[PDB]
Amino acid sequence: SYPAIPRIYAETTLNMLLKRAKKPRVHSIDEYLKDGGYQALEKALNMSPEEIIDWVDKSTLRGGGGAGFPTGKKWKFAVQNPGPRYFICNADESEPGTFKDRIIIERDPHLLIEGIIISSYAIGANEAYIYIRGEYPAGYYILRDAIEEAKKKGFLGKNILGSGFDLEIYVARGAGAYICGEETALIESLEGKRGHPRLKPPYPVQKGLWGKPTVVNNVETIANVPFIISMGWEEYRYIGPSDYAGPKLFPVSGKVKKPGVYELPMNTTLREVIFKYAGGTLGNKKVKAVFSGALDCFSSEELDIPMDYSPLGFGGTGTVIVLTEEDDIVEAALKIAEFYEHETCGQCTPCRVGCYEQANLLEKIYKGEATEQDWEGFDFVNRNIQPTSICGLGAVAGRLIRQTLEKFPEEWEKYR
Amino acid sequence: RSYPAIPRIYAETTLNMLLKRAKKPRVHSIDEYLKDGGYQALEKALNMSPEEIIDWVDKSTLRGGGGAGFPTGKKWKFAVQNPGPRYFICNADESEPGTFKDRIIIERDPHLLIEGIIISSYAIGANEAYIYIRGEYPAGYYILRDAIEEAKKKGFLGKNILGSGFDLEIYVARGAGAYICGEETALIESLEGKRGHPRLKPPYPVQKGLWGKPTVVNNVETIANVPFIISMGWEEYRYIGPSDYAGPKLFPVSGKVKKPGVYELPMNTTLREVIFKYAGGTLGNKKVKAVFSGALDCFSSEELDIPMDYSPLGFGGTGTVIVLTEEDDIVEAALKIAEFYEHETCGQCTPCRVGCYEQANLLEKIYKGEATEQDWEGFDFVNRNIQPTSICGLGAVAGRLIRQTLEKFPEEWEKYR
Amino acid sequence: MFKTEFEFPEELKTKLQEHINYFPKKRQAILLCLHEIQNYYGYIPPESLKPLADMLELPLNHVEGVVAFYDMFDREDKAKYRIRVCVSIVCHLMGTNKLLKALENILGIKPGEVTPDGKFKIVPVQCLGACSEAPVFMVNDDEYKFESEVQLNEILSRYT
Amino acid sequence: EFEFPEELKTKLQEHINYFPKKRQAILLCLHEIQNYYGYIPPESLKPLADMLELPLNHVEGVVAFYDMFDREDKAKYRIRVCVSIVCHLMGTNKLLKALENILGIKPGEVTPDGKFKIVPVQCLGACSEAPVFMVNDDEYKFESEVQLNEILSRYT
Ligand SMILES: Cc1cc2nc3c(=O)[nH]c(=O)nc-3n(C[C@H](O)[C@H](O)[C@H](O)COP(=O)(O)O)c2cc1C
Ligand SMILES: Cc1cc2nc3c(=O)[nH]c(=O)nc-3n(C[C@H](O)[C@H](O)[C@H](O)COP(=O)(O)O)c2cc1C
Ligand code: SF4
Ligand code: SF4
Ligand code: FES
Ligand code: FES
Ligand SMILES: [Cl-]
Ligand SMILES: [Cl-]
Ligand SMILES: [Cl-]
Ligand code: NA
Ligand code: NA
Ligand code: NA
Ligand code: NA
Ligand code: NA
Ligand code: NA
Ligand code: NA
Repeated sequence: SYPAIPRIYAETTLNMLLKRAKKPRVHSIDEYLKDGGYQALEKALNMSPEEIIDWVDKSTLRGGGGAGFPTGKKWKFAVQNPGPRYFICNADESEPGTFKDRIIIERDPHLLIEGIIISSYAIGANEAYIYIRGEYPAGYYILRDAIEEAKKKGFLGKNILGSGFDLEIYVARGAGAYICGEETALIESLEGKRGHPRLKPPYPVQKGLWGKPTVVNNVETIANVPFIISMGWEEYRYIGPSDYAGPKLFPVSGKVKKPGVYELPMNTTLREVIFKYAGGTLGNKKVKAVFSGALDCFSSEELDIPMDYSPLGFGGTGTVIVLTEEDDIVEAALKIAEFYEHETCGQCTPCRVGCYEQANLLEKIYKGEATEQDWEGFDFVNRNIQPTSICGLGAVAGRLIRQTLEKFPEEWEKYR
Repeated sequence: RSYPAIPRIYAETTLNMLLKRAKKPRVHSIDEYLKDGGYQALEKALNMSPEEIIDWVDKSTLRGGGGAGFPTGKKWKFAVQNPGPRYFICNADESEPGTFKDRIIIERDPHLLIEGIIISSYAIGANEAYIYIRGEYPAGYYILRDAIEEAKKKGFLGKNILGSGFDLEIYVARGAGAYICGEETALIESLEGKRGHPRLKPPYPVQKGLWGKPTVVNNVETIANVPFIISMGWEEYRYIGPSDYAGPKLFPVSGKVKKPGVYELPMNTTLREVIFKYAGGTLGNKKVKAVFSGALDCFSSEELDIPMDYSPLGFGGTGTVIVLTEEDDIVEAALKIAEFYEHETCGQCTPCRVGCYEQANLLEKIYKGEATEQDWEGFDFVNRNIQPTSICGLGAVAGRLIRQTLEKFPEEWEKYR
Repeated sequence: MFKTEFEFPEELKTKLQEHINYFPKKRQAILLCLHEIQNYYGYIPPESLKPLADMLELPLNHVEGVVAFYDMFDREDKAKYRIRVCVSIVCHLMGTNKLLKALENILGIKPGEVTPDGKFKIVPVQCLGACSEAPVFMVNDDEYKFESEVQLNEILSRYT
Repeated sequence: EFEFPEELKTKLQEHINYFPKKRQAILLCLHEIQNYYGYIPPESLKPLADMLELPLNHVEGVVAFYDMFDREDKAKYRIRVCVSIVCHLMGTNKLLKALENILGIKPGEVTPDGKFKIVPVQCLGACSEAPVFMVNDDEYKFESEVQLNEILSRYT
C-alpha cells in the first residue's frame, strides 16, 4: 500500500521506457522479469566496464536532466580519475511542467534499478544513491520496496550473480528545494548539508561526493541503459535520427486535450507533439506560446522545430507547457518569476537580490501599481541576475521572461 | 571460481542461526565465515571429550531434519556403543517434492555444514566422513569441494587438526538421479559403488553401515545445528522455541503463497502462521484447500492450527509446505504424487514395485476419464496394498497422501467417478 | 510536572536510529530524521534539534541551518494534515484559485493558516511534478487532482 | 578397440584415486563420461569396469539404475524440465509449450542438430522457483517465452 498518486496519462510510439509505465500502476519484479528484465544486467556483467562505456558512448545517449550532455563521455571523464567512485541517480525533478521521471520511478522502478546497477558497474562504483525529491513520497516507498525485491533475487549485494561486483543503492529524500537538483547542491545535500551549489571546476566527475569521482545522471538517462545493453548500441542508434537517437520522454501540460508523458523519437516536431500526439488544444484555441519548463518561451511561429538537442531544436528536458490565445503572458511570466524567487539559494548576490526583485516588481506591474521607476528597475534586474552566478539557476532566471518581452511586446505594453 | 547458475531462493529467519548467512543468496567463503566467529565451535569441541559433545547434543533436544525426527544425541550414543572404526555421513540427497531447505545451506554457507561435520565426526570417533549430494545439485557439489579445500588450507581438516590428535577427511560423493538414495541404507549402498537398494533393517547403520562398520547418517540441516549447540551450550539452545521441541527448524514453503522460500522458525509456529504470517498468505488471497507435506501427508484447511513440531498432532516431517488453493484440482495433484512414487520405487519389494506402478497407471486413467469400474476398484485396492513386505519407508508411505485426499476430499473424487 | 530536557519517545528514537544506521555516515540521515520528526509531532519542535544534533554527531547550528533551508520543514505550526497546494504556472493556469476557494469554503482557512482544531494547514508550494493533472494538491503524502468542491469535500472527509 | 582419450582418462583416474576404494568412484566416472561425450557410449563401460576393477555387468546395472545417465541419445545440452507437483501446479506446461515454440521438440526428443534434448525429471529441489529447468548444470526459473529464448541463446 502506497500513498495516492494522480494517474498521469502516458503514451509511446517506441514501447521502451514506457513499455510498462504506460499503465498507471506499480510493476513489481515478477512482471519485470516476465518481460526479460535483468537480462541486460546479466549480459553487462559478462562485459568489461570499458566495453559498457564504449556502448553507451556509441549509442549517442544524452542526459535527460536538461543539459543534454553525452552520457558515455561523462562516464569516461569519471573513470580517468582514481577510485573509489560514486554513482547518483538524480530524481529531484522539480522544474515546473516536468513530470516525466516520476512515472518511471512509480510504475517501472526495476527499469531504473537495472540501469543504476549497469551504470555503477561501468564506472566502478560500489555505492550508488537515488536522491528523490521530498514531495515524491510514493516514489520513495516504491523504490525502497523494489530495491529489497532486487536484493532478494540477487541483483544487489556482494558478488552480484558471481561477477565479483558489489553494489548497495541508498535512497535519500529531498525536503523542498529545487536547487537540490543541481548536481553539486545535490551532493552537498547527500553529505547532510544545505543545498548550496559549488563553484565548478572541479566538476563532480573529478571531485564529487566526499571529494571522490562522482557520476550524476537523471532518471530518464539511466532508464535508457538497459535498452542499450539489451539491443546493442547499433540497434539502439537506429531509433530516431542518427545524431539524436533513441527514445525521449516529453511531459506535455497546460491547454492540450491529452496532457501527459509521451515517448517519441527526437525528430518529432513541437507542432506534432501538441497536435498529432497530445490531441491539439483545449477548445481548439490557437497556440499562443509554449514554455519549455521555466527555461524558454517559444511563440506560435516556432512550432516547426525538432524535439532534439540541436541549436534550433527544443532541447532541455522536452517539457511542453501550452498556453493558448486567451492566456495572459504577463500573468504567466509572474508565475515563472515567483518560482525563481522561491528557489534561489542566495549564495550569489545578483541571483539572490535579482530573483527576489524580478518577482517583486513584476507583481507590482501585474497589479497596476508599478511606478515608471519600477518598470525601468524590472527591465534592469531581469538583465542582471546572471553576473557572478556559480550555477545554472542564476544564468537562466531571467531567460524565459526576457523572451516574453521580446516575443509579446504588445501584451506587456498594455500593462505599461 | 565460476559456479553454475542457481535460482535465488528467498530465505527469511526470526532466529538468525542456520540462515544468518544463507538468508543472503550467495556463497559465503571461509574468511567471511571466520569473521562471524565460525570454526570457534570446532576449537571448543576439540577441547571437550567426545562423550561430553554427545551429552550436549542429547540434552539440546536436537532431532533429525531428514524426515524421521529421530533424536540426534540418542543416535550418536547407539553408534559409539559399537567398536570402531566408525563413519559419518552427511545426507544431502534432498529429492522429496517440495523440499529445498538443505541446498541453501550447502550453496550459501558451506562452512556451517563442514564445521558441523567435523564436530559430529569427532563426537563419534570417525576419521572418514562423506557428503552424499544429489546429482542434480552440481553447483552445491563444486561449492562444497572448494569449501573443503579452504578448510584444509586453514587447518580445520587433515591430520592432527589444531594439535588435537584428531584426523579427518571429508569425501564428496554425487548421486545420479534416484530419490531412493536418500534412504540411509540405499545411500550407503551407493557410496559402496552399487545400485541404491535399501537393506533389510535391522541391522541399522549405527551397528552395521558403510563396509559393515558403525555409521551415523545425518541430514544437512541436523548437522548445521551442531556448531550452535557447542557455541551456545545446550541450555541456551534449549531456550529457543518450546523446551520439548527446541531450536531452529527450516521450512521450505512453495506453491500458492505470495512469498515462497525457506523460513527459519521455532517449532511452536503453527501451519497457519507459516502460510499467512510468514509466507505472505495465498496468491490472489484465495482460500487454502490443502497443504501437502511434501509427498507424505495431505492436511485440509481445517488442520491449519497445528504446531510445526514433532508432536503426535504436529506437522512433523521435514517441515515441507506445499500450498494448494480452492481452484486446484486435488485429483490432478494426487496424480503428480503417484507419478513420483512410480518413478522412484527401487523395485526390490513386489507390492511396492507393482503398487507404485499401478497406482499411477490407474490414477492417470481415472484423471483422463478412461477408467473402467474395475480400474476404480483396482486403484482403491492397490493404494491400500503398496506397503506389505516393504523393507523401507517408501513402500510404507507411497499410498498415504493419496489415501488422505480420498478421505478428506470425497466430493472431488466422486466427480471423477 | 516541572519541565525537564526534551527526550525523544522510544518509538520515534528507534526510527531515527534506523535512518542514522542506514547510510554509510550518520550525518547523511539528517533529512530523513527531520521528516520522521515532523511526521511524529506534526511540525519540527525547536527543542528536538539539540538531541537530534547529538544523534547525528553534528553541531546544533548545522542542524538549525538545515531546518531553516528546506521548505518542507515547519518549526512554527503544528498540523495533523498538511494540504500542499501547488501555486506554480501550470496549476495556476488550470485553476489553483478554484481549489483555494473550495478549501476556504470547506475549511474556513487560507494559505499559511491552520484550522482552529489543529487538523489542517494549507501550505502553498512550488510545482509538485504532476502538471498534466493540474491543479494538484497533496494531503500529507497523498496527492490528487482537484476537480470540484464536491469532489474535494469527499477527499478531505477521509482525513479524520 | 574403444579407448578413452588421454585427457578424459586422466580425469577418470583422479576420481578413481579420490575415495579410499576405487569402486566408490563409479558415479563420478559416469558423470565425467556423459559430460565428455554427451551421453554414455555403451562401448565405454568395458574399459571403465577395468579401471574400477569391477565386472562389466555391475557397471551396466549401475548405468541402468541411475536416471541421470543416458546411453541412447547424444546431446550437447540437456534441458531438464521438472514435471513434479509444484512445477506442474505453477506452470510446467507453459515452459514445455515455450520450449516447443523455440526448439520444435517435446520431452524425450533431441533437436536434429543434436544440440538440445528435453529431459523430463522429478523435483529438482527448487520448488519455490517453480517452474524450474536446467541447461546442463545451470538452473533457472521459467518466467516467460521471451525470457527463456534469451537464456537458450547463451548456449551455442
Ligand atoms: C537549478 C538546477 C536544477 C536542476 N534540476 C535537475 C533535476 O531535477 N533533475 C536532474 O536530473 N537534473 C537537474 N539539473 C541538471 C543536473 O545538474 C545535471 O545536469 C543532471 O542531473 C545530470 O544528469 P544527465 O546528464 O543524465 O542529465 C538541474 C540543474 C540546475 C542548474
Ligand atoms: C525413500 C526415503 C528417502 C529419504 N530421503 C532423504 C533425503 O533426501 N535426505 C535425508 O537427510 N534423509 C532422507 N531420508 C531419511 C534418511 O533415511 C535418514 O532418516 C536421515 O538421513 C537421517 O538423518 P537425520 O536423523 O539427521 O534426519 C529418506 C528416507 C526414505 C525412506
Ligand atoms: S546562481 Fe543562484 S541558485 Fe545558483 S548558487 Fe548562485 S545564488 Fe544559488
Ligand atoms: S519399499 Fe519400495 S523403495 Fe523401499 S526397498 Fe522395497 S521396493 Fe525399494
Ligand atoms: S505546476 Fe502544479 S504540479 Fe506542476
Ligand atoms: S516440484 Fe519442481 S523443483 Fe520441486
Ligand atoms: Cl575451549
Ligand atoms: Cl553544539
Ligand atoms: Cl567382466
Ligand atoms: Na564490444
Ligand atoms: Na565496443
Ligand atoms: Na528537492
Ligand atoms: Na569434556
Ligand atoms: Na579413510
Ligand atoms: Na540421488
Ligand atoms: Na553449562
